[PDB]
Amino acid sequence: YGLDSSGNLKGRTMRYDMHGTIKEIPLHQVSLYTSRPCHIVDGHGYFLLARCPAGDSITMEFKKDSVRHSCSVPYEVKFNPVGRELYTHPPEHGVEQ
Amino acid sequence: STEELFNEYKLTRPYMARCIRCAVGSCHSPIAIEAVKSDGHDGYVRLQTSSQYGLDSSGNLKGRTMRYDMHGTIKEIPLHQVSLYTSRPCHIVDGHGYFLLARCPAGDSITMEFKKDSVRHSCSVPYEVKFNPVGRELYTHPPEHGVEQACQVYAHDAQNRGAYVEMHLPGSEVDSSLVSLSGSSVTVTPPDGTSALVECETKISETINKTKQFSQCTKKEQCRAYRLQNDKWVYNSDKLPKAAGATLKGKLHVPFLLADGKCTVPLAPEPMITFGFRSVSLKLHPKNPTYLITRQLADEPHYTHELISEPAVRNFTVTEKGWEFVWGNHPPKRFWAQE
Amino acid sequence: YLITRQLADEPHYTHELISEPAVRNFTVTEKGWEFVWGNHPPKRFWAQE
Amino acid sequence: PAIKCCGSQECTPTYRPDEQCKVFTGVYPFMWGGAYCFCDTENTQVSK
Amino acid sequence: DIQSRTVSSSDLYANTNLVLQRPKAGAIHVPYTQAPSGFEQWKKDKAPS
Amino acid sequence: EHATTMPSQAGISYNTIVNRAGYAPLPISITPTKIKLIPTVNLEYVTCHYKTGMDSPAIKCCGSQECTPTYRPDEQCKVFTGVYPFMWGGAYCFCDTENTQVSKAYVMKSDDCLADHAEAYKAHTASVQAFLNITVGEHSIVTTVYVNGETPVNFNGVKITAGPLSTAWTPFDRKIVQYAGEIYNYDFPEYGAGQPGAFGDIQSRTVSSSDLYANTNLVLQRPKAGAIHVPYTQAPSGFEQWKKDKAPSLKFTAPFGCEIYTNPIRAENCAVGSIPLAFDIPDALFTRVSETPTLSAAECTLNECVYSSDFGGIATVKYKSGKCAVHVPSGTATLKEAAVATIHFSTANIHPEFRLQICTSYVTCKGDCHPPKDHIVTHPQYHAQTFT
Amino acid sequence: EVQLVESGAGLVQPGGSLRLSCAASGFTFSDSWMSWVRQSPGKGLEWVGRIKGKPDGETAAYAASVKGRFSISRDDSKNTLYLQMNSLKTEDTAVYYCTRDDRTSCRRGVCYAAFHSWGQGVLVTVSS
Amino acid sequence: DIQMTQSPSSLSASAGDRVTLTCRASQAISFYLAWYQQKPGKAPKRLIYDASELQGGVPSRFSGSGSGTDFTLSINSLQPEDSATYFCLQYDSPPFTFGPGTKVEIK
Repeated sequence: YGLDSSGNLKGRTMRYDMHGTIKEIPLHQVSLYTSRPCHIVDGHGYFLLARCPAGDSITMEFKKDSVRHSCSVPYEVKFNPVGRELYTHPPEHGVEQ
Repeated sequence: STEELFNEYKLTRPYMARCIRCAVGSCHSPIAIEAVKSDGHDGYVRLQTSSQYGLDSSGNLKGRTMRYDMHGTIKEIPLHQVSLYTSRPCHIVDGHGYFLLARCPAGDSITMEFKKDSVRHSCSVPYEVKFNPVGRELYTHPPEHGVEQACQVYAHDAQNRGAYVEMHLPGSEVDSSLVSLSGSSVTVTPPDGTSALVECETKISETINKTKQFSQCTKKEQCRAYRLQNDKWVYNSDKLPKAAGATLKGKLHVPFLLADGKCTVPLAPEPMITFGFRSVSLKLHPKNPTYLITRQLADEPHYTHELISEPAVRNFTVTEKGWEFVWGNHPPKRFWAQE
Repeated sequence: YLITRQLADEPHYTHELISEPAVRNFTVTEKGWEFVWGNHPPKRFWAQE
Repeated sequence: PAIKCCGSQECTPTYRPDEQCKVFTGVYPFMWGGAYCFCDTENTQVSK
Repeated sequence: DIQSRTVSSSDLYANTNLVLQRPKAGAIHVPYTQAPSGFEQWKKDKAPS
Repeated sequence: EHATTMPSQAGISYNTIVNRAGYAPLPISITPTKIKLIPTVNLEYVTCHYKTGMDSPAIKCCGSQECTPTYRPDEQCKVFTGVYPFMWGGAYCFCDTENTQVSKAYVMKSDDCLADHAEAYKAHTASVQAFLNITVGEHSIVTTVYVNGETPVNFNGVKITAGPLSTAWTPFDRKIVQYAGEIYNYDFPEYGAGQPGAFGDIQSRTVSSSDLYANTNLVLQRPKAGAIHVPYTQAPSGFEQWKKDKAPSLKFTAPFGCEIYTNPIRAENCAVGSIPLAFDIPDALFTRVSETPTLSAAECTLNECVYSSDFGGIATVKYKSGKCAVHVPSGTATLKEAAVATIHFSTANIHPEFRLQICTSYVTCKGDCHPPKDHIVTHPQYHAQTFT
Repeated sequence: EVQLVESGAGLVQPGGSLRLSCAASGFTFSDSWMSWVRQSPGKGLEWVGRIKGKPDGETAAYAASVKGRFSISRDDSKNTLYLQMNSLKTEDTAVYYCTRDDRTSCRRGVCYAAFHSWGQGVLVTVSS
Repeated sequence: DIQMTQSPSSLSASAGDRVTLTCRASQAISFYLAWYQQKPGKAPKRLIYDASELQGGVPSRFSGSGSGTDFTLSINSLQPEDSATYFCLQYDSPPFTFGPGTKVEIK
């Protein structure tokens, strides 16, 4: 995440090998979810940051005009809130910890 | 027709307001959810948003299109490109004014989003959406068949039943794009038609229309430009500022209110009743969870109210006086003994 | 989370996840009593005769 | 909210149900068009 | 928590423990902390009719 | 050499007198604002999650292979026979039998192990400390004393060997854990007894170390037919489990009103224990015989009386005109000030019989206090009780 | 900068009548809680009085020691805060300060206002 | 009448240090405390109002924190323009009582 098919730098694209050859997708077309959808923040190297909720798996997916490449994995995503109040989604206001 | 209930909304305009999880961090989104309401029964809920509905970019009547603000200018899209999810996808039913009737399921939070050219606008608020079933049998998705009981639901009507929200001025809105640096001065560049207020640091000015250059100001981090519309009116939002003088310039009728009507609730299987001497053995085979509501028809009724969700066998006693039995949304059933 | 102790040798600590509207009748000696409720600051109470 | 830049404000009663009011000082807020006031301190906000 | 004489009245007794709070630095919002709807709680856990 | 003993408690002014011939009494007023307990702490190890390092497979085609014990944490290596792996561009071999796949798995620590890591500790030999507004003759200087005996202060003539503390109490046990700004008490295993499942699945002597002990019950398993993968079945991380199964640390569970803090490890304001002192006061700070005024007649009057925590009392006297030193011998009246008109005091007695004392002599004061008004308060008792 | 100027002080025949005035400028006058304070030798600051605004009725709360003797009577025709002190004692003398009281929280109607601004102060000399 | 105590009464120090001050109250006043300041022969000055909201014009090294009966006034940096008497004000219930004062001096 963060490069082209020729190695020159580029912001929000992902490169990937299809059957021998590198391609590109812009990151605004690459979706992922756990239980309800995530929201990709940034990507760099192999690694991808995301803003995902709690769930039992992650499925990340894209398309290239006729195909639907998905990949689902049973890795647990935890929502570990801060403080002595247990939220599943943060508030519009409160205090800082 | 559908014109008499827009004789007040046309004099409005949508606004931009903060929310905490937009798509990357907190942002001034244009689909801010000022409020969410799910006191109705069967998944229908009501979203008070910043965007408008049923109007176009200028006010003229358009059907099923949402109308939002973007950094000063009003833009528009259709409705079929908007999507909102609580935990599963919702299904927009209709829109009117600041308000939107949807059919959402139960969730912790509600997210609303769309895409214009390449960006992904989204706003997520932690407002619990409540699926509130009708009846004694507690369902999650209403049934193909059953019996029609009473219900209160957020209606599709946009008429004026008698509810109202406020509508008053917007506060002067800041715009750092108007101000620039021309090498040595500070250049204020208002848009054609409206005026701009300039607070620098000293001066307080009211420029009508002029690409004005100010001395005594090296950098543009000092000066601030406020857009002056003072023509279209807004809801008393907690995420816009408040103008000075009066700020109460009309009322706006609240659509899609809670109206009474009829809703299908499911019937359970008919239980197997084995008769015995002063005894009734109920073999209860449910499908969804169901209430068991029973009493004796004497001075001391011995009221029983138990939720049942697995195959139960319940043996009750029946005197000469009687015994009432209510399994779910079935009607009452009474029994009496004899010697 | 409701987080309560006493400011004596035997604090008699309670850690209770309240999720519904509850009512709680504690005891408060001359030595002390603490009260922490969610992300608030700790309150601290004593009893005079 | 009524935000006053580099000055002060006074609340006022409006005899509504449970009418809380509070004036605040030390706010440096954002709108879409960047910051609203410029003085770091001396800003004011009203919550009713 | 909300007491109105008739549905068409103008006055209403409202004790919800509405307590304003400090807003987050860099935001225009009117935060509050109050008690939830007693009508809703009653509507959850009420004796059967 | 004046000797005394004080209650260890914040915000409690202690006011004492030195009665000796020739010269007058001296009001010594002390106001400890912070009483701290910093222990000696040796780091034993740190621990975070782990990252199951699975070095890549060697797939031998129609041949065999033999393992190689590379010394890495929780190393586990094993040879599987009879595989037929697929890849995207088809199969990997032409000999169905006689293939081989050598798996190798190890346990290196999380890359986030600089911010999310609990550091364990052995603790012992507490060291107590205090910040005092000592006052010996209008000297309201502030200073610090390590209550250990031979740790003297010396400001003006008098030397004060505050020490010891009358109890070796700590809320901190021998074994301690630090995490997230909170100090739990937990019997962590030592460096090597780290059982799988719990605290100690990973043990690194420090944070930037290179030596790691890993016992995670790691056991490889066979790869499915037509797949290249190094599977396993390991004990879950005991760090996340400790987090899911913890009691709140000590700020919420410690007795004697301790307030625990973490830079460095301390427990302040632990309202317990008596602190002795020892005052070697010189003769230069005493002057009475004709210097402090005497021979007055201002005997006693009471104005308000309530047996409350706060200074629930107002008594007045009707009177040279110099500064005297007031003190009650008994505990039935805790005077606010220590010198002089009216006084202010606290008491637990319904009918006080306190003899107010001037440097000249003592006067009797009697009254009847009322009850207090509100019976929960936010300040501890400024007075100790008495039988009746 | 709110402007406030004390006036009308000096020497008195004690046990009698006297007047002080504060000629204000710098705020909305007829919607302004205003007050007085006095500072004594050897004794700190005592609140004397607070007057309310025309949306409350120009009411005036006082202190203990001054009920019926000190009376506040403003007027909107001229922005000026009066205090007509009567039956002067020997402790009433003190350096007076006219002050403005900005309301900062209205909790259930009844509001609460501190002392924001101050005058330069003036000396009242009660002796003989 | 809510008899206060403006304690301490002598808390001198030197430059760059940190100092605190207390104005404790009998009855429970929610947050309506105002820490003020006074100088030689000049008028006072509102420093902090509502115990958590610094007045417009006051340098940020002053700070407020407290509620009920116990309050604070933390000076993060005592520069030598702070030779003054500091007061405290109560405006929840008449009479509007102050503490006596604390005479913060320097050398």
